[PDB]
Amino acid sequence: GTMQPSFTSVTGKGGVKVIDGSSVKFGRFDGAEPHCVGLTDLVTEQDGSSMAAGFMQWDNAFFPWTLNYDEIDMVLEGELHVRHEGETMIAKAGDVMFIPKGSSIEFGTPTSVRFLYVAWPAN
Amino acid sequence: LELGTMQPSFTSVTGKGGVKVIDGSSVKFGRFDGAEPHCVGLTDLVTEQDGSSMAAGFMQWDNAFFPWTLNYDEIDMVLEGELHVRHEGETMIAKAGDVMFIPKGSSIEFGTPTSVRFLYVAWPANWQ
Repeated sequence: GTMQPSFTSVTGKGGVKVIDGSSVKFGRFDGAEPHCVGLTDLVTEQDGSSMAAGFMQWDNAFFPWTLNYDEIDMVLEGELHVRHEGETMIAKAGDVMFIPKGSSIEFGTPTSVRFLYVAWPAN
Repeated sequence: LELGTMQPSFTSVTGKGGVKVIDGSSVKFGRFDGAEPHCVGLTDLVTEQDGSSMAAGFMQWDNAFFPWTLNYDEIDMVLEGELHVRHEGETMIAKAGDVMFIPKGSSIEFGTPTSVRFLYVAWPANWQ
């Protein structure tokens, strides 16, 4: 159906932002079409952050991507499979993954996944 | 153990191309010296030595508040319990599943009234 990215948040007087993770609604990530892959950007350069952060969430899909920036991923639910130079790396719920700038990869999950990504630069 | 040995440790796998995966269940915490006299757990997992522009790791502790000044931007992902950050007098609470952004330069109080386990991701990676 309709997938508009949204989230509720609180920002303190000095700029500390807290995002309510339960409130996150996913937009479709166009770069993964024909698959329906969820992505919502939560922290951006508009917050004064050097790093971009957001959530991704999808079921049963793999898609190619080239990262022009470093990325750290934190798996909240399910499992994230990442394919790079032939090898598949798997991060299950509670695991942390680092993907280096310039990596041409396959992002995917054969089951389902929810994760936080943190990228540098924000641009 | 809070009055015992706290050696930071973690298991990981790294692919031929530099993609690294850390087994979160294997993380054992060191004491964060910057939180003393409180016993606060911290283990760095991703560092400039991995070729990373960002530093990342886990922190975990029970019932304790301590002061800290950040010379880096920090994104925090609360995995268990609750994180309370006080900045400019105001307390911000991030529960399990929530994300927090703390701007570079901020002098804060880090704490939890109960317990907390969370991931931090910091830029620059070489802030210390």
